[PDB]
Amino acid sequence: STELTVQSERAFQKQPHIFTNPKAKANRKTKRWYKNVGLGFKTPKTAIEGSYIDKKCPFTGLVSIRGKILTGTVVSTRMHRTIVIRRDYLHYVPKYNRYEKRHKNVPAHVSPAFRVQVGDIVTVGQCRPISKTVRFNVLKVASATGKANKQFAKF
Amino acid sequence: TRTSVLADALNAINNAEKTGKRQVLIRPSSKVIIKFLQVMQKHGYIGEFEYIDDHRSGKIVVQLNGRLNKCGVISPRFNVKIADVEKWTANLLPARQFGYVILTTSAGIMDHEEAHRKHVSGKILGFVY
Amino acid sequence: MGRMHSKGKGMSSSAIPYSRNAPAWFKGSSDGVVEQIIKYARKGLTPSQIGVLLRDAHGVTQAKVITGNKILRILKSNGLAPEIPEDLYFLIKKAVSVRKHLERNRKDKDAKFRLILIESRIHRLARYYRTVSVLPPNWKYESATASALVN
Amino acid sequence: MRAKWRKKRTRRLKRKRRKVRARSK
Amino acid sequence: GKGKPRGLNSARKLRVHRRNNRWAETTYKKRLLGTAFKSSPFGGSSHAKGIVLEKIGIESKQPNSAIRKCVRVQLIKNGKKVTAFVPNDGCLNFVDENDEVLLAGFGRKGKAKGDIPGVRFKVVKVSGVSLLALWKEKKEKPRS
Amino acid sequence: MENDKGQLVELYVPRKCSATNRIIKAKDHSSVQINIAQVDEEGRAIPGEYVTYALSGYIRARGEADDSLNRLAQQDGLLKNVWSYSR
Amino acid sequence: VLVQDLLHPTAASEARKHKLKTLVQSPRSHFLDVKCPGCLNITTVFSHAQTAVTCESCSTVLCTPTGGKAKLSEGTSFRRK
RNA sequence: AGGGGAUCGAAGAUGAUCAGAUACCGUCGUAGUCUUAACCAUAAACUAUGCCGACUAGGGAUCGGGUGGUGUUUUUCUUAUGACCCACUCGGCACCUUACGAGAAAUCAAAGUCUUUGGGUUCUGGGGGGAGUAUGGUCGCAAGGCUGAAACUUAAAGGAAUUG
RNA sequence: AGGACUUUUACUUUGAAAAAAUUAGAGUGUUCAAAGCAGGCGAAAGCUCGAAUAUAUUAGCAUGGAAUAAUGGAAUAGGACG
RNA sequence: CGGUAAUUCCAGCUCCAGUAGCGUAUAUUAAAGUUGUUGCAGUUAAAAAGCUCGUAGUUGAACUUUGGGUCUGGUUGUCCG
RNA sequence: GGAUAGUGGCCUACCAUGGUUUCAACGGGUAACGGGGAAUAAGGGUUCGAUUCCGGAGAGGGAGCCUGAGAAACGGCUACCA
Ligand SMILES: [Mg+2]
Ligand SMILES: [Mg+2]
Ligand SMILES: [Mg+2]
Ligand SMILES: [Mg+2]
Ligand SMILES: [Mg+2]
Ligand SMILES: [Mg+2]
Ligand SMILES: [Mg+2]
Ligand SMILES: [Mg+2]
Ligand SMILES: [Mg+2]
Ligand SMILES: [Mg+2]
Ligand SMILES: [Mg+2]
Ligand SMILES: [Mg+2]
Ligand SMILES: [Mg+2]
Ligand SMILES: [Mg+2]
Ligand SMILES: [Mg+2]
Ligand SMILES: [Mg+2]
Ligand SMILES: [Mg+2]
Ligand SMILES: [Mg+2]
Ligand SMILES: [Mg+2]
Ligand SMILES: [Mg+2]
Ligand SMILES: [Mg+2]
Ligand SMILES: [Mg+2]
Ligand SMILES: [Mg+2]
Ligand SMILES: [Mg+2]
Ligand SMILES: [Mg+2]
Ligand SMILES: [Mg+2]
Ligand SMILES: [Mg+2]
Ligand SMILES: [Mg+2]
Ligand SMILES: [Mg+2]
Ligand SMILES: [Mg+2]
Ligand SMILES: [Mg+2]
Ligand SMILES: [Mg+2]
Ligand SMILES: [Mg+2]
Ligand SMILES: [Zn+2]
Repeated sequence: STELTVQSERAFQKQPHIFTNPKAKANRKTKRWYKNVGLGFKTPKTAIEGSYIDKKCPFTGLVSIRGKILTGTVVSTRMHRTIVIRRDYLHYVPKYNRYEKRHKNVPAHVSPAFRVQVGDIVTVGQCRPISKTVRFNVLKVASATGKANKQFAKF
Repeated sequence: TRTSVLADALNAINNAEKTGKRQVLIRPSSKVIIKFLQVMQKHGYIGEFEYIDDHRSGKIVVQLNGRLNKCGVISPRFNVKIADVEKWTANLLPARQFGYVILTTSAGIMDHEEAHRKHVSGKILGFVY
Repeated sequence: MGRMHSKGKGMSSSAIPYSRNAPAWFKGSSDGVVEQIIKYARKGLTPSQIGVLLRDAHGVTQAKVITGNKILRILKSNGLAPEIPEDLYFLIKKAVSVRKHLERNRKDKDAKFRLILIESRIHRLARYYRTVSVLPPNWKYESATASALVN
Repeated sequence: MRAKWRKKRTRRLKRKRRKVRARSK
Repeated sequence: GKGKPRGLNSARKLRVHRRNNRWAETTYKKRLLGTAFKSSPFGGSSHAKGIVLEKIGIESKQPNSAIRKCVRVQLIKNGKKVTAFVPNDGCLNFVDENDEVLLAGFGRKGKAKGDIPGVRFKVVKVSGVSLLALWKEKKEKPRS
Repeated sequence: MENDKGQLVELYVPRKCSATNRIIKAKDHSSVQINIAQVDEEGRAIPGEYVTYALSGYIRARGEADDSLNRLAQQDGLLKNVWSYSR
Repeated sequence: VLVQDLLHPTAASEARKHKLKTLVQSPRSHFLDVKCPGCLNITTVFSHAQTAVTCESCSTVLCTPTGGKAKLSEGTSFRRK
């Protein structure tokens, strides 16, 4: 779901105010800026050496992670550059002393540095309002597959 | 299907006590049944039981002495906060001088008085008196 | 005594002997028993028939007692486990047989209900074999797929 | 009265009302 | 063991089962549907004024032989018409035709009381003054 | 049962069934109390000296009275092998 | 009946009860060593066999499937295992 | 709709009985009953007892299966079967006695193990009538089925059993 | 106090939090009480104790526990260590 | 209750209950184990879908260190200083 | 990119076709402002909460705006409707 071209749209895609000097003869790939979101969260090497842009990247973009940290399960990875996470919980009805299974759908913005798919449990972090509904940035794909790490059977 | 095995065990104990017998044969014989009968032994409501290995869930043979009058599980193992222990004892036990709400705390399966002594509480298993 | 899809209450079964280890009187070799299992599987026999052959014609009480592994486990270790599990395959065969009987005579409604029952059982077993990932997640049951798998 | 015949009388009232509605539908 | 579920995660169906069963009551159904506001002669009103239209008496039931002296009153708050009962020996003559009369409930939760058919309302005040003060000659009708 | 100073406040601490350990009700008008006379060396029933077993009305109604008495007499050395502990 | 041993019931009562209902459940079946008059090979067979078991040397059946246990071939001599 | 078309028989035709009798008794008698396709989805569709699971009490029988008999007739000389007899076991429609348990009782071996109240789970009821009516959906060619109140009225309606 | 890996929960103990008024409740002769947060004691020459506590049963945060209940490991070894 | 002897209507006497308060109307709570999670009933009183399959929901067999010995810290009831 | 004090489909341009839902979404009703709380009281609860405190909204119904740090103010203006 990611275009091969590093910039695909009409506007140019650059990290604002990080400049690579063309007159210089170092001729490294580019000058890519990055940061660590803290909380003992490892920045992915796919973001470290990657070539995407993703204005709203917790690791490379301007957005900062602060506030709530929510763990959930991916219910929809199939809309562009964003994720829909199913968070399940038990509401405690006290008149019966009984619990009640309930679910909420939290939109978030997964960076291209992560490879997500339906069913992955994801640790996500609070940030600024990114869109009308997304307020969280995907920070870790804990379960990449879960039960699909081993697929084939060849003794 | 057998959902709550301890329920079957305590029902068998109750039936074989009401008829006046002194022994029970409980078939499935889980951990929880062993701990429950061990607590009853510690408090005297039961006699000398026995685990019979079958390599398949085992079984238990329970000896009684007529001292017990009713077992019983609280089938939904309600989360019992330390404040709600007294309410359960009032609603279940017949008198404050005796009876024991056997409940499973993180410190093991224990009678309600012992749990109150440890100042710890968890889910409720059943009641004996 | 449940009888998932009927009102039966039977308990006719077999009681596995208490002793897990090999019987005292058995003189055969575990490696020879494994070789026999392999040969029977190569003949084109499902694990249940392999077990019945080992119990009847030979002194093998059960494979796990003698070798330490189960029959299907032994076959899988040697890569002879069928792509469809035996019970599901037999359910598929039964379902296709009843569907053939139905399409050869429409008015029989009792066999229609029995086909519904068999299809429900097939769906349940397929769901189980799918959550354990024995079958691919896209595996399913429709018409003309049962015939293809059976044939 | 029997529930059977009360039912039948209701059905005949519905007879007349259904015919009237069908005429004026 | 019982019809209701007992699991620790069965709060939802227990709550909705209770909510669906609550409609079997009459008080709860009346309170939630709001039948009192829409259909009853008064909407959640203990008392209501009205204008006397005519002056009728109604015979009683079978075991009780008499004619209870009522009065037909058209309510002023909305325009409904209801029969109401003047409670005492000599109070019929006290209320005159076409005067404002304050009707109250009949005490049986909006249902006919005793042997009086098709009535559900007392008469407490007439022309601003109460019946009980007139009956013991403590006050007199202003006659306006 | 016990007052705090230490005196009994209960009245008629009741008997219990000698076979099922259950108490005997005051109006349990089915229960019995068997007396078995002690026997000396030459088979003379010693008077005023015996052993008593209180059988409850419940077991008598059920039909286990004679079996319970058999077991209870065998335990205290009255009857020789009349009751087998393994059925 | 009120007092009774279940840990050590009589072996006669053990053979009395059904399989799957003993203290520990044990099969009532057993194996047999059969000899066919043909050759001297000793064949190990099951009491409740389900197939027409034959000696590998000669195509002669030694048992016969039956709703219960095996019925032998009228000439084979067996010994209980 | 197509096929048949014996019997019996809604409607109908009458002959009786009666004060009336287009009801019961009787004789004929279409539709229907019998079928191949397509609808219908309702019954006192009842065991008026939801399903799965455990335990609790004694007595025989009965059906299907399986074990053993030093058993009996069988006859194919003996045996193998089969058919019985005895004992046991599993499963099923059931049944007798009893309360030591439960019920308002009639009664129930489950309608027991429920104020000593919690094995899992689905559906339904909150006095009677209005009323399974109207309306609004939905299914049906139609018949009608599913869902389904209120206004209002009423002090009872109802269950079991006791004596007349 | 720093890199390093963190199976995840449900549950439960403790604490920080849940504004005051209200409820509970301590002290206090408003003449008693509803109340109020007052008051008390000197020799009469300024000296004073107060304005206590608990609960809120959900959501969030921290914390100790590991029975009960759930999920995950190593089966093609692509497993664990040196 | 009231049909010629009204302990019930209208009055007089006596008495009763609360008392500067008492009576009525509607609403609501406890009574209501007549909303029942604790805690309701379904054979006949109202109420087990005609039966079966089945997604969601609810629930779901047993098993994975239990023992011991010592030292030692608080808290008790100990015997007495 | 514009606007915003500032994030933000808040608006525009071009793209993608997506987001919620039997764990009740959406719609309908509320003689519904939310809460702290009130009545009631074995325990569990049921009903109420317009109003002495905290929030929100409104000044006949609607829109629009100047001044300022703060108003879409109404004991401030502009216009329509009544
Ligand atoms: Mg008259
Ligand atoms: Mg025709
Ligand atoms: Mg006729
Ligand atoms: Mg005639
Ligand atoms: Mg006729
Ligand atoms: Mg004829
Ligand atoms: Mg019906
Ligand atoms: Mg029915
Ligand atoms: Mg009703
Ligand atoms: Mg009806
Ligand atoms: Mg309609
Ligand atoms: Mg009757
Ligand atoms: Mg507060
Ligand atoms: Mg106070
Ligand atoms: Mg008089
Ligand atoms: Mg009821
Ligand atoms: Mg009836
Ligand atoms: Mg009925
Ligand atoms: Mg039914
Ligand atoms: Mg499901
Ligand atoms: Mg378990
Ligand atoms: Mg409003
Ligand atoms: Mg308010
Ligand atoms: Mg409110
Ligand atoms: Mg208002
Ligand atoms: Mg305010
Ligand atoms: Mg304003
Ligand atoms: Mg105004
Ligand atoms: Mg200023
Ligand atoms: Mg304005
Ligand atoms: Mg003004
Ligand atoms: Mg102002
Ligand atoms: Mg101005
Ligand atoms: Zn041979």
